[PDB]
Amino acid sequence: GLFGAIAGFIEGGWQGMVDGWYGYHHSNEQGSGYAADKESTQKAIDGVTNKVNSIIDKMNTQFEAVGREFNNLERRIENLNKKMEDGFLDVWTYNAELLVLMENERTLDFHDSNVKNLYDKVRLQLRDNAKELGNGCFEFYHKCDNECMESVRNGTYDYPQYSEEARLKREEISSG
Amino acid sequence: NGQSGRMEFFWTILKPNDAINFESNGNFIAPEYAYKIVKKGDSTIMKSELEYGNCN
Ligand SMILES: *[C@@H]1O[C@H](CO)[C@@H](O[C@@H]2O[C@H](CO)[C@@H](O)[C@H](O)[C@H]2NC(C)=O)[C@H](O)[C@H]1NC(C)=O
Ligand SMILES: *[C@@H]1O[C@H](CO)[C@@H](O)[C@H](O)[C@H]1NC(C)=O
Repeated sequence: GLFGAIAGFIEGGWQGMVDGWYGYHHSNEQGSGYAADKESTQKAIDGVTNKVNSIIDKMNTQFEAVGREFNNLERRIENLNKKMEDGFLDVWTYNAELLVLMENERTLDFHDSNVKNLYDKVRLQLRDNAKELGNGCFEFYHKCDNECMESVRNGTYDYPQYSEEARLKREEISSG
Repeated sequence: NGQSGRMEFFWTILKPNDAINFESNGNFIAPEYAYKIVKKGDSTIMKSELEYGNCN
């Protein structure tokens, strides 16, 4: 997409995550599993719901056609009435199709933005304490248990707490 | 319909406490039955070939 997260550096989606639109997959000594950010999913759901509501009943009064009849010697006004009603119907049909097409583009890019924003949210929290693998995954330089995983997921990762342990591992890897 | 003659019909709306007066000495198609507008509201004349379907 525009932000290059969905079908981008994250090559594919996950069928194992059913409880949310976006989330994480952790794999540590205690096991592996899926989860959700619980924030981006809520913000997206409300944002998508608001968009759908803002399209449904925003037309206020889309032109309601009314049947009118004209005799044999009123062809001009009859053709005028036919053109008028057909004109409004085409205008609103164009508005309906175009709005759906344009907002569909924004909605998918909106989902793309949220994934990249979530990816940046985790990248900026870890900083150098992990290694960016380039496919949407981060490899920790320190031990991260389940509670450590939850800290990353809910935005409360303590960088200095594991900074010294990560520095020892970064030194070892760079030294060979 | 087998007739070369013509019948040209006219109508009017008679408001309350208003009187309609007729005077003719020939070719008069006199009225017998009139219609009271006993309910006004939204309606339409729908041009369709279908008929009743006993539904709501
Ligand atoms: C994010 O999740 C963590 C982990 O659940 C929350 O904090 C810790 O929770 C564990 C047990 O659930 C406690 O033993 C710790 O004392 C909690 N505090 C800390 C500082 O680790 C944390 O509170 C969550 N995020 C927010 C904003 O509250
Ligand atoms: C309605 O019509 C007459 C005049 O056309 C009016 O003077 C009279 O008050 C009304 N008739 C009756 C019967 O009330």
